[PDB]
Amino acid sequence: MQATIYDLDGNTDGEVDLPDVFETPVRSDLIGKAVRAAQANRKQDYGSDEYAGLRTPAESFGSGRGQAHVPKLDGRARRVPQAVKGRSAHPPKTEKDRSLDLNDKERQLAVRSALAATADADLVADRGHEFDRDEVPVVVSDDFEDLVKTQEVVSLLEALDVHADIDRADETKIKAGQGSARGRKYRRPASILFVTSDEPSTAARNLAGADVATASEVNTEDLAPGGAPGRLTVFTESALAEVAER
Amino acid sequence: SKQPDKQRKSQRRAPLHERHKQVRATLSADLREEYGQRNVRVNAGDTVEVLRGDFAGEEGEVINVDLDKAVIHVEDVTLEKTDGEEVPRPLDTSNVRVTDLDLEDEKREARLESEDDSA
Amino acid sequence: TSKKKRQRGSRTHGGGSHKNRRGAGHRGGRGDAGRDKHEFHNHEPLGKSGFKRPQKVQEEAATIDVREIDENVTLLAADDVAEFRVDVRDVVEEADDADYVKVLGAGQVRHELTLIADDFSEGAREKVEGAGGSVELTDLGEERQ
Amino acid sequence: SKTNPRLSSLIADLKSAARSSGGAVWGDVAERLEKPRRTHAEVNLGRIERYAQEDETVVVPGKVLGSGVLQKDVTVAAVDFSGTAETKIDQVGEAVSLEQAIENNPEGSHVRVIR
RNA sequence: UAUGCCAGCUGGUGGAUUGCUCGGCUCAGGCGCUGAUGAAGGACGUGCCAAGCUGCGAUAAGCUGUGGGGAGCCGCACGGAGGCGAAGAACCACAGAUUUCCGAAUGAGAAUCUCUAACAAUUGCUUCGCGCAAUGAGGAACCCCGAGAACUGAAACAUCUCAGUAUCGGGAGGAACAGAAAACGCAACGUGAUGUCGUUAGUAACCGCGAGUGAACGCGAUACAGCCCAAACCGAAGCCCUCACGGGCAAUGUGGUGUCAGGGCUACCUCUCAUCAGCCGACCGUCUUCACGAAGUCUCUUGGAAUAGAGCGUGAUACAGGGUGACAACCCCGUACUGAAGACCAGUACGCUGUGCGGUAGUGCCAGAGUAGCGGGGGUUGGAUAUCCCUCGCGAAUAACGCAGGCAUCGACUGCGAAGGCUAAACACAACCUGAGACCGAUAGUGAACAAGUAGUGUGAACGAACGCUGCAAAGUACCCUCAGAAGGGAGGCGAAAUAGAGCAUGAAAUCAGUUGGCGAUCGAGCGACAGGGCAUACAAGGUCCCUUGACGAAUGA
RNA sequence: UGUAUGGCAAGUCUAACCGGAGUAUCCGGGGAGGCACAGGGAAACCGACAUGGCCGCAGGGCUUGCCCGAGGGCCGCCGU
Ligand SMILES: [Cl-]
Ligand SMILES: [Cl-]
Ligand SMILES: [Cl-]
Ligand SMILES: [Mg+2]
Ligand SMILES: [Mg+2]
Ligand SMILES: [Mg+2]
Ligand SMILES: [Mg+2]
Ligand SMILES: [Mg+2]
Ligand SMILES: [Mg+2]
Ligand SMILES: [Mg+2]
Ligand SMILES: [Mg+2]
Ligand SMILES: [Mg+2]
Ligand SMILES: [Mg+2]
Ligand SMILES: [Mg+2]
Ligand SMILES: [Mg+2]
Ligand SMILES: [Mg+2]
Ligand SMILES: [Mg+2]
Ligand SMILES: [Mg+2]
Ligand code: NA
Ligand code: NA
Ligand code: NA
Ligand code: NA
Ligand code: NA
Ligand code: NA
Ligand code: NA
Ligand code: NA
Ligand code: NA
Ligand code: NA
Ligand code: NA
Ligand code: NA
Ligand code: NA
Ligand code: NA
Ligand code: NA
Ligand code: NA
Ligand code: NA
Ligand code: NA
Ligand code: NA
Ligand code: NA
Ligand code: NA
Repeated sequence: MQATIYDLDGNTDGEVDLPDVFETPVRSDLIGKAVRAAQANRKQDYGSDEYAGLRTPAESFGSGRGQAHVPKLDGRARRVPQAVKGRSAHPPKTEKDRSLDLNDKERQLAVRSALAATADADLVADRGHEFDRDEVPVVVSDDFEDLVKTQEVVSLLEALDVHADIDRADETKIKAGQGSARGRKYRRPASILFVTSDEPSTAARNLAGADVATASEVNTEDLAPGGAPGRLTVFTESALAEVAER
Repeated sequence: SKQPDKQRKSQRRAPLHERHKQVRATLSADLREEYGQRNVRVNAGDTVEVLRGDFAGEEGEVINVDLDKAVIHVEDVTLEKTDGEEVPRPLDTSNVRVTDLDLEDEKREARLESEDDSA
Repeated sequence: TSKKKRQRGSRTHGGGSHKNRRGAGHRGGRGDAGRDKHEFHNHEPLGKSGFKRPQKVQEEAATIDVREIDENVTLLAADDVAEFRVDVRDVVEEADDADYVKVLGAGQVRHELTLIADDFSEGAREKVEGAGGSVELTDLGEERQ
Repeated sequence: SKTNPRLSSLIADLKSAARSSGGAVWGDVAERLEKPRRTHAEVNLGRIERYAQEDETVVVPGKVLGSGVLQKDVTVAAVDFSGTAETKIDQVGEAVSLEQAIENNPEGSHVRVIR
């Protein structure tokens, strides 16, 4: 198919062929698998102290004093799992493999599929993104890679009727639960992904909910945050080109 | 760091000289324009206007600045004890704005004016 | 919902009498214990059998059936075409760490083939010649005698 | 519980055909795809060549693989083909997706099931 | 209707629950030795008032200098009194001063004190004098060398296994150890020091051939690096102390040469860019610290308070995280960007100086002995005839020789030179610094968020808890009455709230006081389920229900 | 050792590790090696049906009981 290229003003400026990958049948099950793996693979090993609750010579008096056969020291029960201060029977363990494998072919296929889900206005709208447009992904001239001010990228996006999505992501959520105590107090919607060719858009990255990536390594999470396909994206003339051989 | 426990910790255990940044208040529009800074370390001489508490709207002279507790005493911003004595109601520089600076110290004025250092 | 997830409340978690899941006695001994007594069933019989020749005196032949060669003669467009002619050595994978390449005679041969290998089976020749072909034996293959 | 959304649709389409049109193979193929993947068909060319006949569509209730040779000019319809299979077939005949077969022949006529 | 049963209400007791996190747990990166110049640890001191902790040491919460920092300060610790700071204090970084007693503890003795100059003891050098030096002890584990179980598994048990594990003795370093082939043996016209990682492989091998045990060569990677003696031939040409003088060492050999690309010697060819010694000496990177650093504190409403709702506006190479009287990019610290410093990399790389590599022919000049190897007895290993080691006995050759290639002997072939020595880098741990988290969230998580190895127990080795939360601000309750009264009570005052009033957020159950409804001093015990009656009931979140008659009307049926 | 789902298929998967980067994620590279592609025999050593026949389910065809009949079942035949 064909994709309309836009200049830094929001006016059409030609158009190239939308590479074949964007015709890869959307495969949410595969995309979800790839994202679940990426998320699990960055999780850190953890586990309680191997010796917690065991640092004691507590013994059971056995029968005779009308007490349960529970190990005790200085009159207090210890060590056993049913005892306060006792060991944790089956605790989290460092040794556990918290990683997930994924065949390269299966992962690459999901990348292509997530890419394809990008060129579908309906999917993108379903995923939740707010925008007034028909053609998608939003393709732009390589001069985008030279912008420097975030404000500039704003105007361009407003000129593309795609800034509404950033308005959507301009609201952090204060999560329910103790994540808060571990530094995970806030969370916010995912907005526009900006794929360029040379380097990530320093100018757009701070946009609320935005994520910046490069065609050579843009991944499944990038294209389908949370495993949900159809992210409102904006490629770069050259970006669109590179992506094709992924 | 990014972890809340460490953030609050470093702020509560910061050595005395680092406590200075904890008693900084925003500068009035004129003062901002005049010295090229958005805020300054409130001093016992400066004049300030209360922008937030139950005393919002009132102005007065900074009578005391405690680095330990990171709080300031502003003239007439008080509380009436039971016996009748009028004691000061501590304020966080964050809810305050500097409208006039005490510049008797050569050093403060110098820093306050250099474009490469902030006071 | 998995089986494990439905055990809370069952008390015995599927082990039957709570007097069951205790120690190794419930398994008739640790590991293969009693493989010659109470649990002899399904264990291979005890005893020694045969001998082994030292590892470095053993030869490993790289083999391939005519069927594989023949089925891909056309596809092997990167190999000699005569009045075809192929050097098995270049076809068989794992032909480096192999002591020698041998052609086996499984399947049919629907082409005139001139095969060169270190060794052939009776049926490999019979089939290759019967299809109007020849079998060339490598210099290495010159160990037949 | 199939996971592939595409396989799900295919199966629903194979049914709709078996019910609407007269196709009985379609409902037959649907019932096999619904069964465990391990029971699905994995057929190599050598087997198609042996039992297929021209003007009779070969229907594989599974996937076609590339081992062996195919000379007959037949239209093979499967859930999927290995890249090699699809290539060798189109050289002497035609490789087609069940989704297409269901459309060109909803009555499922003149077809031979091969596994 | 007493004693009393059940449920509730008001108040309590209790401290669950919810919310909160100054602590833990785990992972990751960096970094890493201290001590006779007396460490680490401990004792006792030290403050205006000082019990604990921390700091410090008779100069005692400190003294000096330089740099930073800044108008405040006098640790935790918010009192009273007083003091210090523009003579630039506090505070931070580096450097220096001081630094009691015991402690390896070293003049001698001793439960931290005492008695009459002291490296005690063992060593090396030696002016043979403690004159110059060394050792000792500590450290989270890691590392190396020795000693070395048992429960257990084998459904008993002895070999085997647990296991060369636990534990013990000795000792090094920031890493250890290993290491330039008497190798390998995909047997080759091949590989080429050593660790380590992935694999080879649960393969080969062991084994009451039971249970079990269990490599290597090679390969793919990481990192790479290669050298010095002994002897031959020279023969004092040498080395150490000292400013010097002078002394000491050294023919039982200091020093030159040389080290399998064998060397030496004799005769030549050519040349050095090898090697070895020494000088100089980083970039980048990484880790930590620091400077600078954009934009609202505008309107209305609510509120005790606006980081809320509604409205208007702004920055963003910065929408990480935290603070602030409630949900904050723009109020404060930070954060992006840029820049600086220190540490590690590293006295390494690069560069340089000096030396001089190599080749031909001749020469039986040299080339590490209780060794190689054999036997007896054991241990150990996968090592089987074929692992590695100990012990007792025996015991060779000399490169024209010797060892190895998984049984022995002889020959061939291939590899390689033992019985002297050194060696960067890649790897282990986690004391220390910093970072991180689908970890826990105060009976959890460390034993320890608190006085935590604290209180406390034991003669001792050793053992060992519990205790987090007022409020936005102390505004931490003046005055009056009562009382034996700084008690408590009453009244009163503060605050949005005192049922937030001091172990003070919330405040469950068990349970207690008072009290409401029902029952109740002639009556029977799994305490109820289902039916049906009495009596009792503010609202809300349920709104149905009763009787006449009529319609419909299964089985059944006068 | 099964099973369900999913990728690829006569193949399939990388391990350590290397480069990139948005720097534990992630993108690219890495096939060493493993399993599968032939078995039988202690070993030496030797080395197989891309289908020859018959039943016949599903499914298809036909002029509506008659054909073709994958899979499956019964034999043949082949390697050791
Ligand atoms: Cl064998
Ligand atoms: Cl097949
Ligand atoms: Cl080799
Ligand atoms: Mg515990
Ligand atoms: Mg919760
Ligand atoms: Mg300034
Ligand atoms: Mg002494
Ligand atoms: Mg036993
Ligand atoms: Mg080691
Ligand atoms: Mg036995
Ligand atoms: Mg063992
Ligand atoms: Mg070996
Ligand atoms: Mg020398
Ligand atoms: Mg043993
Ligand atoms: Mg605890
Ligand atoms: Mg005792
Ligand atoms: Mg309370
Ligand atoms: Mg290979
Ligand atoms: Na303990
Ligand atoms: Na009891
Ligand atoms: Na793990
Ligand atoms: Na069971
Ligand atoms: Na049980
Ligand atoms: Na057993
Ligand atoms: Na038996
Ligand atoms: Na090889
Ligand atoms: Na360190
Ligand atoms: Na004290
Ligand atoms: Na000191
Ligand atoms: Na000494
Ligand atoms: Na002496
Ligand atoms: Na037993
Ligand atoms: Na026994
Ligand atoms: Na044994
Ligand atoms: Na504020
Ligand atoms: Na011996
Ligand atoms: Na050898
Ligand atoms: Na607690
Ligand atoms: Na391979």
